[PDB]
Amino acid sequence: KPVPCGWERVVKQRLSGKTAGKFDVYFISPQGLKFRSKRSLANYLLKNGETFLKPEDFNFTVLPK
DNA sequence: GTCACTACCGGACA
DNA sequence: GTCTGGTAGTGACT
Repeated sequence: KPVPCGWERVVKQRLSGKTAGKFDVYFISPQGLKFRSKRSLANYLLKNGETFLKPEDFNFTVLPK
């Protein structure tokens, strides 16, 4: 839940230059897409935030041999 | 206006 | 992938 299923969140802290100490946070989607901002992720979620399930996504069988 | 702070995004790197 | 700086937006205010 806190990080949506299959997504990854990265937090990093800058160590040098004028912005030393500032944090950067970005997310990686289940497909490997990297979002460095809430704006860009929000825009993407408009059309691509839905996930769907089919019966074929669930394997009810045990293989032989 | 300044100031402090947040947020987005491009680009340098070899 | 790693790493940040420039720009812009918000809002309180001696």
